[PDB]
Amino acid sequence: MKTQVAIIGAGPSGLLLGQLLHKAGIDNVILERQTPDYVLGRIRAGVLEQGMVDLLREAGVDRRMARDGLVHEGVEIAFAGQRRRIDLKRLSGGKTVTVYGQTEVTRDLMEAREASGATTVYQAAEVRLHDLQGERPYVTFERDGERLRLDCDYIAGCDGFHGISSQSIPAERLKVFERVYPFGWLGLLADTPPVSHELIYANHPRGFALCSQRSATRSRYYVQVPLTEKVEDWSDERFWTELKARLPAEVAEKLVTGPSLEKSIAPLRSFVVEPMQHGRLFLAGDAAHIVPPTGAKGLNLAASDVSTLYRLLLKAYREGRGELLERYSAICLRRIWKAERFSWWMTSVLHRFPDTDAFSQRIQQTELEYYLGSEAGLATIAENYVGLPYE
Ligand SMILES: Cc1cc2nc3c(=O)[nH]c(=O)nc-3n(C[C@H](O)[C@H](O)[C@H](O)COP(=O)(O)OP(=O)(O)OC[C@H]3O[C@@H](n4cnc5c(N)ncnc54)[C@H](O)[C@@H]3O)c2cc1C
Repeated sequence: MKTQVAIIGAGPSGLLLGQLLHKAGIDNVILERQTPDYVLGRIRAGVLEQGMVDLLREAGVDRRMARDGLVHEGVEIAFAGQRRRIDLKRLSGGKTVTVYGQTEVTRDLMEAREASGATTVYQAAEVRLHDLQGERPYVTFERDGERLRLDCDYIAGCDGFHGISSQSIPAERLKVFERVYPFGWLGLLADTPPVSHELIYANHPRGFALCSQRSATRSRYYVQVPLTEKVEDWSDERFWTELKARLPAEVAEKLVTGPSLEKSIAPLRSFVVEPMQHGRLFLAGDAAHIVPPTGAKGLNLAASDVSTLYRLLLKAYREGRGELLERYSAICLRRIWKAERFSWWMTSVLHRFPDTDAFSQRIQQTELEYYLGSEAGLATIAENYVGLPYE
């Protein structure tokens, strides 16, 4: 087996990169450890930046999104008995965000790929990368007990947070930046109409709550919980009661509840690795960095990493300008750090932290009061939320 670009992982990063490359005539093979079904079971993201939307259109997979996607022009933040709407369109200069689930985006990409006939190997076990610094790197894996070898020119590590790619860069070459938060998000997906046309982020004394959606008849809700919690200790009944407790009364009373389709706990963390490449290997998406969900940037950062990698591979293959690939990490890290700073800020002003003194509580409240009450303050939230420009 030989291909031009080997891609590890068939989550949205690998699929999006594989689609863009296939359409430009660059052959690629995607290797995925799990089954299509398993990948399709991950709920995750709900909010997309315009840059991700345009990239899906460029990859030719935007029909259903254009049809089913909900374009949002504002978001709301509730705190201390107040509800403040941030007009994203006005304050960002016409930009907006699109609500379309990650499950959907993935489904759409998996379909486009199957129809194009590009190679995809699910259940590829024991993936190992070799000769990363040579001119001929290769990937080895096993399918049906047989160990196959895949020869290629470049390898894109799009295997997420628990992937094998990042582990393949010499530890003495990497710089890891990390921060773990003392809480997670308990999410509940229900077949009910959302309580609001726009999202509502809520800072409440009992802890954070978020009212999101997937469509007009499908909702996604979250509440902040301690890392010590087990999803089995949270019945649907218990979740709805807690959620109602953390929302403004007028919002809590319009809430249509119902049984859950999905329920899980996602712990929060920030994680950056530098550089994002080694020899013929380039990391993308969660494989290289993690942001807490508060700012809705994870999938959106994978999109810009992929857009950057794709464009640099085009130059190398099409224009014989392979030296440009050395700039991969520099370009990506600039956008990554700004998104990390925003996700960190959002997380710190909206959540309840354990062991927090009186001065800090007061400062947290004042941050919200200032930023939501100043025209310049609102613009900083909005321009960051819709997403900063791609380089
Ligand atoms: C609760 C929550 C809410 C979120 N909300 C948002 C949102 O609203 N907006 C937003 O932008 N982001 C959000 N995100 C983040 C977003 O879900 C992720 O950043 C995105 O899933 C990452 O895409 P990826 O392709 O890099 O990785 P993944 O989705 O993790 O896929 C990586 C793939 O690699 C495969 N793999 C793993 N190891 C191997 C191996 N050894 N060999 C082969 N394959 C392997 C995996 O099975 C997986 O299929 C949210 C995340 C969560 C958890």
